[PDB]
Amino acid sequence: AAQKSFRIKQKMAKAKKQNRPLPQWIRLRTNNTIRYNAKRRNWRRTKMNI
Amino acid sequence: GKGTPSFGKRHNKSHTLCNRCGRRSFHVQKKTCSSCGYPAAKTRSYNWGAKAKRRHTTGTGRMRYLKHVSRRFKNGFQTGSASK
Amino acid sequence: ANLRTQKRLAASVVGVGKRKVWLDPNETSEIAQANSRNAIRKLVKNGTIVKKAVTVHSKSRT
Amino acid sequence: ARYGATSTNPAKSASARGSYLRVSFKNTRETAQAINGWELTKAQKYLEQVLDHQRAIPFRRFNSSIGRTAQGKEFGVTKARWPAKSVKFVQGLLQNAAANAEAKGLDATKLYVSHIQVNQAPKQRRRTYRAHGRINKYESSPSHIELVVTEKEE
Amino acid sequence: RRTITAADRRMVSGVTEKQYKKGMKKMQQLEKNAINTQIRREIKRVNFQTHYRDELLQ
RNA sequence: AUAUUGGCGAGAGACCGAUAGCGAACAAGUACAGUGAUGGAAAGAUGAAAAGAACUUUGAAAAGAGAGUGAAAAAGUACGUGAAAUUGUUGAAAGGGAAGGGCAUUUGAUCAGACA
RNA sequence: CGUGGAGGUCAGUGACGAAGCCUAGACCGUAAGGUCGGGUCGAACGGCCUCUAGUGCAGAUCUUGGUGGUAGUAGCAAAUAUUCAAAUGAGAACUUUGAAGACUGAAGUGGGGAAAGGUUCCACGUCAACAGCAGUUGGACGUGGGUUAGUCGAUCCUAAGA
RNA sequence: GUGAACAGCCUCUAGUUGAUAGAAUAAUGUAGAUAAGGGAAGUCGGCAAAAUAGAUCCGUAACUUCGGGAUAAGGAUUGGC
RNA sequence: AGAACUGGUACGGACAAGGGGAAUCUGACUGUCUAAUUAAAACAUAGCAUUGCGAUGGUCAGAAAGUGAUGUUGACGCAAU
RNA sequence: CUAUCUAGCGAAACCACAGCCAAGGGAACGGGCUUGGCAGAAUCAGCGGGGAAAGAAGACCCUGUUGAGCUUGACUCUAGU
Ligand SMILES: [Zn+2]
Repeated sequence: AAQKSFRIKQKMAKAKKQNRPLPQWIRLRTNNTIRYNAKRRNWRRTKMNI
Repeated sequence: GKGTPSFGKRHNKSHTLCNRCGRRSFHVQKKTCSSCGYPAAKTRSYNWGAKAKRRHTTGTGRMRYLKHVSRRFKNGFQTGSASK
Repeated sequence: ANLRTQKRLAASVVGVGKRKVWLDPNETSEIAQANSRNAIRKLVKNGTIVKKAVTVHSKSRT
Repeated sequence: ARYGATSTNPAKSASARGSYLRVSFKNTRETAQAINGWELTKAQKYLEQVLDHQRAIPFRRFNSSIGRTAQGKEFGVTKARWPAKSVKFVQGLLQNAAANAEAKGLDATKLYVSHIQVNQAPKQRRRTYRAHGRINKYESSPSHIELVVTEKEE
Repeated sequence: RRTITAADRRMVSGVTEKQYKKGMKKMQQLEKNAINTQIRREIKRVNFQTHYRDELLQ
């Protein structure tokens, strides 16, 4: 919440830096099977249970 | 109501994060994690949870040290300078 | 264009609320470059923005 | 670009196509079937009357439970409607076909619309939330549209 | 007193702007295809209630 | 001497061949659900080579039609072939409160065989 | 009769097109089924004597996946209420501004906060998807910025209790 | 402000003006009202609805654990200047 | 509190706002429960009575213990009906 | 306010094939069979006779050498004392 801990904040920071798309230059590699980011998460759909 | 209302009174956790497995299992009124008794020295595991004994057992992680022992045994646990 | 944030800043500056604020409709182009709050201060004294008057609640019949 | 069965030559005929369009298959089909075999000038004049609510579009197959009207009589039927998204998405391919023709060198005074067909496309899917804690689909019926014009000869 | 943007950062690393657009579109599309599939493949046994009471006896 | 569905390294099979075979051929004990114990998936193939459609034109834009690459776009990243249900267009035919079927023949369509 | 694989054999067919697939086109067989032509397609496949099985589906409120008719139908009807002009834009019942009308009516549709959520805050750009109509708008999408404590709180004390 | 009243009704500060819309006004409906004469005959049953309703003055029974019953019942008044 | 005057006899003018009475069955009352078909005469209640127990104890617990609840207690108490 | 017509959006239950009747016989109450009556595209709003309409491998009854909750002086045992 607002009056939170640090463990929680640190995990939220991680989840923030994870909440980006896939860099387009990944898709140009020579043997690539990665079209998009499937571990994507947003506060509306899926809550992270910490 | 036993349903759609009484899901509304759900805003205080009976669980939070264990410092040894890192998942929301640490019961806090009693202080024991439900997937690895944390204050306890032994990790919770039962031979009816044979799936659970794959999600946590050896090989799951990095194996920082243990990945190298078959490499070290093969060479005879040698030591010292590499070579010329 | 879209002067919602300008209307917000104007209330915040003047003191009054979002509903006693008047932005000139003939000056949208000049209000839109008020991306800041120090510009609103220029506009309030140029008269492009106005602090409308309190609606009246008389007490004479009382 | 493989098109359907056109019994007409490719030299004296131009083409157009729209794919994965978010308009209703059923109402676009009846729209197209209302202009098959026609002249372009008397089709674009008609689809614009539709949107002005004159000269309706007859619903012949996908016509159950809809209502009756008086602009069906020039087609015989009594059930008709005025679908103004089907219309727009068709009217925007007639323009394309006319252009393709005018750049191929075909005279736009005798062009008629020979082949036109609407298909079903993949559904684009959602959820609606029904009673007693259940779910049911709420999805679109997109349409592929495919169009051909050709100039009338002897 | 500024030089840098993400656009100038991604210019050197391959994709330009029109390829960023053309990549985003197909990326989004392949993200939406799987959603259409997941809804289809869940829709049967999403409405399957373990303890539905059926408020009807008489 | 014996044991060994675990670990490390090797060799093989009258085995399965992507709804199979490990739950997992792929960023799988992943995503996701649940307070929690626990539960637990789906999803492989462009082509030899991206040569992944320069350029022209209509369009607000997607996109389209021309062009072009290719051995092949009836391989255009929704890409191997691409079945069926289901559906559109065209063509033929029939059709008074069902349809379909069996015997027999007319009419129409198609095939036959030269017996040169 | 037929299917997956095995041992022999036809010094078997084949990129000059194998297998597969469509074919109210043909032949054989009582029949299971086999053969041929055409179109499609692109790399392996068959006949015969034998071996061997995870070997043949119309069904199981069968399993998984997919698709239909009903159906452009039921229906998107609580919460007093919207309207005019302009600007923007491809496009405006729904965006922005202005004017009007009205509501909450201070036990509020206001102003803050605890749990909880976790960046939803703010800006710039943007509309394929979401907003069960629309959308130039957005708690959406993309990129980024952003939370400053000797005095507020935790920290310290102890309660029920562990 | 009314009023006993943080009730209800109207309004100022502040906030919103959001809920898919347009046209038409058929049956049957949901919600809200009215009704001649009679007045519960309806109906299992006065279910539903209606009537009464506030304040002031008068007057208030049986029974009673003597505390109540009791706003008993039952009447009149109410504005403005 | 009172008096005049006055009005289409209207006036708690909208809002707000008790229907009343005679009797029977039952439970004393206030209260509680069947979250999502039963709110009731059932449960509880105070009040009355009974039973055990003087601590080496009554009732109860625990796998067991240098173990425990009543018990920071002591018959005007604790426990069981 | 809906229903109704229109722009847009747009599901579900259910479904052997299906959908005009009478009598007959029949698993004893046919949409289909047999004999007759009859029969003309496509259809809109309503309706609630029917489709022994849909929902739910009857819940009552019975059988099972299937069980469970509960009681007791049932059989066999047991903590404790
Ligand atoms: Zn743990």
